[PDB]
Amino acid sequence: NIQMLLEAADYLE
Amino acid sequence: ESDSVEFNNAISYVNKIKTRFLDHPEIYRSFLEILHTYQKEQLHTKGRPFRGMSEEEVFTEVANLFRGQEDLLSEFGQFLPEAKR
Repeated sequence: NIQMLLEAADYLE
Repeated sequence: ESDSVEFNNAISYVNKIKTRFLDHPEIYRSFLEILHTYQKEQLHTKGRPFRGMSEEEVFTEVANLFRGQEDLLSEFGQFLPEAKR
């Protein structure tokens, strides 16, 4: 689950 | 999982967090550093014991940030394993 949030940050950034 | 609802589900979390603390950018950095910290306390070859870290800590650090504003906390909690009740 953390993988999605952690990765999400990179997406937006 | 090419683009499951969970994927956009996560993006929405980070986004809302950004738009929320638009005035306080420093908040965004911290949150990311939290999830990031998790990764740090994982590598280093063999996981030799030395007060590592996991989901439990991340939940606390993020909770510490969004103090009082448990609104966003609710979202983060959804991903993390639900406790009692």
